[PDB]
Amino acid sequence: RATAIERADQLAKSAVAQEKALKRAEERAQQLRARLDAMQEAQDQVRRDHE
Amino acid sequence: RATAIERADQLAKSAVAQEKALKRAEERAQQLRARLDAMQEAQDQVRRDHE
Repeated sequence: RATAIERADQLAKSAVAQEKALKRAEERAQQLRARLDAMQEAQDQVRRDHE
Repeated sequence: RATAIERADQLAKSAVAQEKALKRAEERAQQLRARLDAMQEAQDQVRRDHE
């Protein structure tokens, strides 16, 4: 019993770390999405300007 | 000990999926900035040209 409970506890905390890291990469993705946005608006607007 | 074995099993299965989640968004992270790297060049040839 002692063995099993110890293994479970360490695995659970390791999980907590796992999903925090997943969150963090997710904000990475979203902020990069936003920058991609900002460019794409800028360059279509400059197409209208030149035209 | 049974539920100690039993409960440990799922968290392992939950974890392995939790490590799987690392790859794809980070894989998306590899593929996110290439499109940045793709999109940045897009204006470059244009504005040297349309000038």
